[PDB]
Amino acid sequence: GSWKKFIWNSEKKEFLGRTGGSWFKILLFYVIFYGCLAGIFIGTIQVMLLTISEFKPTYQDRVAPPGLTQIPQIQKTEISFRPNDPKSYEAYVLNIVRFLEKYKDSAQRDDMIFEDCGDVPSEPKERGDFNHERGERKVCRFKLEWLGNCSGLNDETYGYKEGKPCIIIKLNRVLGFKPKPPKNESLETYPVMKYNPNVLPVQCTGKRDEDKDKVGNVEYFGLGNSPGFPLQYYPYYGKLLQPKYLQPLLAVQFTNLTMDTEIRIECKAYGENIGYSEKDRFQGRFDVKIEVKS
Amino acid sequence: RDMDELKKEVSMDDHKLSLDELHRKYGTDLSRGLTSARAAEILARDGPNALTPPPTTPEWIKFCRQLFGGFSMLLWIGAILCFLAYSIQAATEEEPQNDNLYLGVVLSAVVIITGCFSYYQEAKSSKIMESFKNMVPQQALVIRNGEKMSINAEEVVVGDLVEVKGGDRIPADLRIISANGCKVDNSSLTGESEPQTRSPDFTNENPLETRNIAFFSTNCVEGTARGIVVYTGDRTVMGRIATLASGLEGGQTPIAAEIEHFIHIITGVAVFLGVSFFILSLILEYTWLEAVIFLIGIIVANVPEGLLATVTVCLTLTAKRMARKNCLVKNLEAVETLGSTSTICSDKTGTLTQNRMTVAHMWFDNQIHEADTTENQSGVSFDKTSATWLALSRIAGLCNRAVFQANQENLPILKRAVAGDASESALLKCIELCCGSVKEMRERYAKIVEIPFNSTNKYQLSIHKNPNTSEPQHLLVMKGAPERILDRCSSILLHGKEQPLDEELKDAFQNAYLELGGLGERVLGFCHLFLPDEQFPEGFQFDTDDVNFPIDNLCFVGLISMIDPPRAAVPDAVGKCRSAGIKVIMVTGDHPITAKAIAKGVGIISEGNETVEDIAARLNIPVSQVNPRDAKACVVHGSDLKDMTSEQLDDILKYHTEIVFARTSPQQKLIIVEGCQRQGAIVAVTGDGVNDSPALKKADIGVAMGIAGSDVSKQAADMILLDDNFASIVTGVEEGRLIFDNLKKSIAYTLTSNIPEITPFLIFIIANIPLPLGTVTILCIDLGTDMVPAISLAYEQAESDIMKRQPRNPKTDKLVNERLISMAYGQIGMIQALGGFFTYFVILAENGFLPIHLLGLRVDWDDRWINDVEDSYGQQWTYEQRKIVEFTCHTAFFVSIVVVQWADLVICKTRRNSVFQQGMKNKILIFGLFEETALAAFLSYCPGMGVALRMYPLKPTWWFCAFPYSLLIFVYDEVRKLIIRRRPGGWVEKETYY
Amino acid sequence: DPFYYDYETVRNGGLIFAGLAFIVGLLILLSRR
Ligand SMILES: CCCCCCCCCCCCCCCCCC(=O)OC[C@H](COP(=O)([O-])OCC[N+](C)(C)C)OC(=O)CCCCCCCCCCCCCCCCC
Ligand SMILES: CC(C)CCC[C@H](C)[C@H]1CC[C@H]2[C@H]3CC=C4C[C@@H](OC(=O)CCC(=O)O)CC[C@@]4(C)[C@@H]3CC[C@@]12C
Ligand SMILES: CC(C)CCC[C@H](C)[C@H]1CC[C@H]2[C@H]3CC=C4C[C@@H](OC(=O)CCC(=O)O)CC[C@@]4(C)[C@@H]3CC[C@@]12C
Ligand SMILES: CC(C)CCC[C@H](C)[C@H]1CC[C@H]2[C@H]3CC=C4C[C@@H](OC(=O)CCC(=O)O)CC[C@@]4(C)[C@@H]3CC[C@@]12C
Ligand SMILES: CC(C)CCC[C@H](C)[C@H]1CC[C@H]2[C@H]3CC=C4C[C@@H](OC(=O)CCC(=O)O)CC[C@@]4(C)[C@@H]3CC[C@@]12C
Ligand SMILES: CC(C)CCC[C@H](C)[C@H]1CC[C@H]2[C@H]3CC=C4C[C@@H](OC(=O)CCC(=O)O)CC[C@]4(C)[C@@H]3CC[C@@]12C
Ligand SMILES: CC(C)CCC[C@H](C)[C@H]1CC[C@H]2[C@H]3CC=C4C[C@@H](OC(=O)CCC(=O)O)CC[C@]4(C)[C@@H]3CC[C@@]12C
Ligand SMILES: *[C@@H]1O[C@H](CO)[C@@H](O[C@@H]2O[C@H](CO)[C@@H](O)[C@H](O)[C@H]2NC(C)=O)[C@H](O)[C@H]1NC(C)=O
Ligand SMILES: *[C@@H]1O[C@H](CO)[C@@H](O)[C@H](O)[C@H]1NC(C)=O
Ligand SMILES: [K+]
Ligand SMILES: [K+]
Ligand SMILES: [K+]
Ligand SMILES: [Mg+2]
Repeated sequence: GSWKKFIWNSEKKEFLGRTGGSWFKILLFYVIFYGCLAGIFIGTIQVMLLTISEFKPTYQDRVAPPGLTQIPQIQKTEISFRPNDPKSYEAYVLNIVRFLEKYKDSAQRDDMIFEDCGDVPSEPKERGDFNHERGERKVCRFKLEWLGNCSGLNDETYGYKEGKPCIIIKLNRVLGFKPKPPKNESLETYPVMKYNPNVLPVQCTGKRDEDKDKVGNVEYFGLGNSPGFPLQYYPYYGKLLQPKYLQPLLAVQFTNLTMDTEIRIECKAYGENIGYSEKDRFQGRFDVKIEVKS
Repeated sequence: RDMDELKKEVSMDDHKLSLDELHRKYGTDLSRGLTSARAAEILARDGPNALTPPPTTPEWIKFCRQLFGGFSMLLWIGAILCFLAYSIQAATEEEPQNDNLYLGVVLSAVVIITGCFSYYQEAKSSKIMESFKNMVPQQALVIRNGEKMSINAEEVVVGDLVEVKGGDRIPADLRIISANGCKVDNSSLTGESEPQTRSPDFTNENPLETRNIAFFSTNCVEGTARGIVVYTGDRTVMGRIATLASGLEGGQTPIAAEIEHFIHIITGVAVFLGVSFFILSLILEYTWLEAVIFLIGIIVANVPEGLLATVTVCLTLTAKRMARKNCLVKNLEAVETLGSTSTICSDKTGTLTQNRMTVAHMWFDNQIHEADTTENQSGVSFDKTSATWLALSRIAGLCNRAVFQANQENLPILKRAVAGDASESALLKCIELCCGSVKEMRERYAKIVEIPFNSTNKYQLSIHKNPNTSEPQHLLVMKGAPERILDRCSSILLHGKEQPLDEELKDAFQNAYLELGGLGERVLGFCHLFLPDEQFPEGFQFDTDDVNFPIDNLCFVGLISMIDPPRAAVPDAVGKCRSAGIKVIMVTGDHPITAKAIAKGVGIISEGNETVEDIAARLNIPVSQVNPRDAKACVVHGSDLKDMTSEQLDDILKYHTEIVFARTSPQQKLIIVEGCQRQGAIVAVTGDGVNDSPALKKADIGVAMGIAGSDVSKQAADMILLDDNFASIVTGVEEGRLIFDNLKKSIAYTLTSNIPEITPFLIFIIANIPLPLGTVTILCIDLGTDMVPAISLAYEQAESDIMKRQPRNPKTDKLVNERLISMAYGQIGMIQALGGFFTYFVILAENGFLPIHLLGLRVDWDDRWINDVEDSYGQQWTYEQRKIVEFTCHTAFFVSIVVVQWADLVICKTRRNSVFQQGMKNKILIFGLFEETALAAFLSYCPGMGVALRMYPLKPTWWFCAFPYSLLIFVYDEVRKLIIRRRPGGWVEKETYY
Repeated sequence: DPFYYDYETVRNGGLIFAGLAFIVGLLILLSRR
């Protein structure tokens, strides 16, 4: 039966229909076969990797307009806290503190790597070509003091203790990408802000019509006077040619929100290069929902 | 139990009685019958004279039983978990994501469609009792209240008196008391059309062989008779045969037992992979939504979704191939059964013979001439030149009471109906086909005085005028039984000359008679005399009550012999069946002399091999002084089956090789079929009549004869030979063995592609890598690109000559074994999986994700709210930007599986031979090869497919990433077949040959 | 422009191939009658 006949019929010394040598020979065949397949797989992977350039990817069409993100890494684009409760905004302030670690001036004091760049937004910096033909490149350095009233050299809660919260907006790193700000016809973009030919402009407004009258005043902090990304930093060369690269940031503070209402806010960059999408709700644009309970 | 009781002989003891015991056992006074006060009371006491159909299950129960057939259970589980995932998805936060709803709807529809396919394959419940209900008349002829009246035949009781005339059907079973010789036709019991003279006297202990029992469903075709009813309805002999044949179950076809073995194997592997990797997803702390999505993806990857529809379509193509050879196949699963058969239990009359008595041999002029007994005149003739041929043509054409019917002359000679008896129409058709018309000779030789066959004188005689130059002026001609004919003859006819009688010719005459009687054939002798004109003038008339013409006719013309001959194709077909390993057993209702002669003629009993009685006659020994293991052929009379035990029948079937059963009952052929089936055999049964209809129902496959077959046997059969060509049987064996070899290949083609469908989900949970393949693109592999290349393998030819092989063992020798599993899953499937993983790594490396960087990236990649994921070059990606790259990898994995299935289709055509020896002469294979790639390129490059299926366009150099893996598959299987061919019993043949 | 790929050319070439391969395979199948 299934007790003694099929498992361990021992008049011919067989376990599941096979002797000892009939087990050994098929196991040796299978380990040799799978070893040869693993060898062929590793060899074809290495011959494929010999076609890959280590300074620039082969295709860059799937990151072709970059994305816009904000630094308190939240879970459903929601920010909800009570300002007289130092446990509700703890994860927000801790995430902001862990991000701005490498922006402190005690981390940018090498001089063979960092360099004092300008103080006005300027033209992009071309450092040559992508081919190690000049080894490691230098990085313009970003002062934390330019994020004023949203840096840490003040109150250490970034505004969350006193009502008014603040977010840090950044653009996704794309290798070799230079953003083009919108050209002057004095009309083109929307609606009106202070035009600079060396700033990629960024605006944060209310989403619906009922949120435009409830978001209150908005403050921008960054390099310069006009709110956006300065173009000095922007030809990024990769983490092989530029480790310790610091991308420029833009701080946005909401000083006069209304209480006990979930407010929906859209932030958006404008350029000739910046594209949008109805399927990707983070391409060149993002949305956030802020509620301050009191 | 009760149908186990139905397989016994019928007990009467009515025929052993006399006119007094019947007067008190049934109360019927034998002259007046019954009054209606007693008859209408016994009718309510006992039951009507009718049959009743069995309980039949309706069509929707038999269809909704197909919706739980093994693979359908795992797919119902998958369809339930898809709706569970959708409800836990879109009723907590995400108001998008109707993806897991359509997937459940698709999986629910796949079960319904494959259930329709498996319902078409089902074995077609037919209506035997409805054709048993047509051999009953509508009117009986009863004698009640002292007179006669014609009532409905359903209102006959057990005991009243029936009167039958020639032309009626018989309403019940009758013990008869007065008949002036009516002849019934007992073909429903014995399969013989020769009529039996019924008589009111007891003649034999067995009630099926006695003269005083008329039976149900037969017909008395002469005279008249009066009988008393002994059985009505379900209690009659043929009613019990109908009950047995409609109560005999179907039985499981051998092809269905092969399907319900790999359903078990594949379900075991699928359930093990599904429930062992679902608890790993709970140890490593997934969420419930991700755990059930992983379970769905591992269930769909494991079920070969389109496989049972492929088997149904391949069997339908083979059945349509067989239908152009005039071989209609009713139940589809009986396509395979004729290939794996090991024992053919054939019927003799109507199946092996032509069921028409015709002239076999003659004995002109001290020499034996053989005729051509073939229905299409395939053989050659005998003689048409000598004078005694024209003389005996005259004699056999003029001493004949038979005649043609009402002008059906356009239909040819051997099939025209006659009006006389068959034994004389056998002479009439030979005279008509070999010497022109007979009516011209019958009018030119005018008849003056005749007297037909008197049953105590053994001849039939007539006087005919000769109108030509010979002029005996009323010549004499007669015919009769041979020894009583040469009792009274002294002049012999040799080439038209007269010679005297010496025993020089007479012991030669008895030599020819003994040799003709050793062929099982009916011989009779013919005579004539040239009358003189000393006592017999012109215009004289003879009278039929006295002697005034000579009854001492010194005549000697010759002997003519008759037989039921074999068909044209049966002697070659029996040899073809025996050369393929099939044991052919004859089972018949005829007497053993004609049975053994026919069985030696068709070749069931071969030369040299002879029975026990031939030994005891060759050595002049009593038969109980010779060892029964000496002979290898046996002829078992059916009356000795009655006292036989079930294990003596096993001895008969075990120790002999050429078996003949004779005088078999309708119930005893069922005993013989079950006795062959009991010691592990697949038994085909061929038949024509109603007395083979139980044995056609018990067998693995029943083959009925089309033209000459009864309406009952055409309902109890699985095949119908639509032109009565028995050599189609051999053809049905050959394409039975071929489709069983063509199925394996297609099954192997459909199993290999399972492996580059399962291993994407395993490496997803072992290595924590972004998921290389989705569930929709798994469904598009099998339900799409795999159907036509698997169906195309059913057109492959045989590699060797398959009719030299023995039949397959049912217990060993499976359809799917451990070697097909090892070859499909363990060897070719792993190369097919590495071919897809290489293409997966290529696209991610070319967009900036190097292969060492992808390990452990699964949680951040799947996160909807992390919109900066760093790649190997430092670029940051949003969530919808990298999902497009993932769906491109899904499309390319699909394309890679399509590319490796080209080489998989090419290596699966042959199992031992090469592609350079067999060729590429299969056009539907090349059509499948083209259309699979056409469908893949259409799905990849069509506009709008990124929404409906989440399929994306491929860049042109990504179509070539799986070419070295197809080349490896091809050269590996060619080298494997070379080692199989050059070492014909070694290790590679023991491990990798299916 | 490294941030642009022409997908319409590859799409048109794939659809031309998908039509031609199907017509050729059907001509191979329906050889005579
Ligand atoms: C691009 C490559 C194409 C070619 C690659 C294919 C090479 C291998 C051929 C395919 C089938 C596998 C055959 C190899 C083993 C055959 C051994 C043999 O000759 O049997 C006879 C020998 C001798 O026995 P035998 O043949 O005489 O049989 C005994 C019975 N009598 C005596 C009657 C014949 O078999 C053995 O004794 C033991 C065999 C088991 C050996 C243990 C495994 C060996 C490892 C080989 C694996 C090779 C696969 C590499 C994977 C390739 C990657 C694609
Ligand atoms: C039939 C089934 C079981 C086979 C499919 C399993 C795959 C072979 C698995 C095994 C581990 C996986 C991969 C994990 C990462 C490695 C890195 C790679 O080695 C390198 O990183 C090269 C870097 C260098 O050049 O130094 C070797 C192959 C590869 C892609 C593996 C390729 C095959 C994967 C998908
Ligand atoms: C992705 C690519 C690299 C793999 C595709 C594999 C092809 C299926 C290969 C396998 C062997 C090749 C061929 C090698 C030579 C034979 C001869 C031919 O034989 C004959 O028809 C001659 C007539 C006869 O011998 O009866 C059978 C098909 C054919 C073309 C083969 C058809 C399939 C080819 C092109
Ligand atoms: C040992 C056997 C099984 C394979 C060894 C011979 C193969 C013909 C080699 C030669 C180069 C290999 C590959 C090198 C590049 C890949 C990816 C792709 O080509 C590219 O790499 C272009 C990518 C780029 O331009 O960056 C398509 C062809 C393919 C699969 C090649 C297929 C053939 C490989 C495996
Ligand atoms: C090598 C043996 C096995 C025969 C190969 C059969 C394949 C179906 C072949 C036929 C032609 C090949 C390809 C030739 C070029 C086109 C490019 C592509 O269309 C275009 O990109 C056209 C635009 C352009 O090329 O500029 C659609 C698929 C593809 C890769 C073809 C897909 C099918 C390939 C791999
Ligand atoms: C018979 C076949 C089907 C199974 C064997 C194929 C294996 C999947 C091969 C493919 C590549 C091999 C290995 C090559 C070296 C790497 C490095 C190893 O450690 C590292 O991650 C690199 C060190 C580090 O950066 O931490 C991770 C797995 C591993 C990919 C691979 C695991 C899988 C191996 C054994
Ligand atoms: C990789 C995933 C998708 C599953 C596919 C892997 C194969 C199923 C593996 C599992 C273990 C392997 C083999 C391990 C050794 C046995 C010996 C042998 O089994 C027997 O014949 C003994 C019983 C008997 O002979 O009666 C053939 C099948 C075989 C099971 C296995 C066939 C399947 C192999 C190649
Ligand atoms: C940044 O925060 C400081 C708080 O220290 C704000 O400075 C105060 O602004 C109000 C209104 O103008 C004055 O009445 C106070 O005297 C200021 N205090 C000091 C110490 O300067 C400052 O306005 C904020 N910057 C903005 C909102 O742009
Ligand atoms: C918020 O305060 C600013 C201060 O000038 C004022 O202009 C604005 O109207 C206020 N918004 C609301 C919604 O009260
Ligand atoms: K599957
Ligand atoms: K049957
Ligand atoms: K499959
Ligand atoms: Mg018959």
